[PDB]
Amino acid sequence: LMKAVDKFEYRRGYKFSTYATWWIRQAITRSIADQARTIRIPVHMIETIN
DNA sequence: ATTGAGGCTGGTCATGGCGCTCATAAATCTGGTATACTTACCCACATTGGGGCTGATTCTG
Repeated sequence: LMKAVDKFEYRRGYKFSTYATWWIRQAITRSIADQARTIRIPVHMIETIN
């Protein structure tokens, strides 16, 4: 959310929630793919497994 | 107890598969950005310590 706030633009006329949701979900998924296993697995291989 | 030959001590010449080193390259590993709108989870005992009384000696109106 802080990262999304750092790059939000209000001139487009869209609400902040639509822009912030993408960043929040991307950060959450990246964290899950990074630090949720005892043995680290790369993001591309995690995506292939999914 | 000598001088005439064999077996065995010195080095020749490369030789040959092995190992360390250079370089190429596609597969693997990292960082990055997405714009209709989504807003508060889900058993039974014994002992010591803390907090609320319970008088019981000091002082009071």
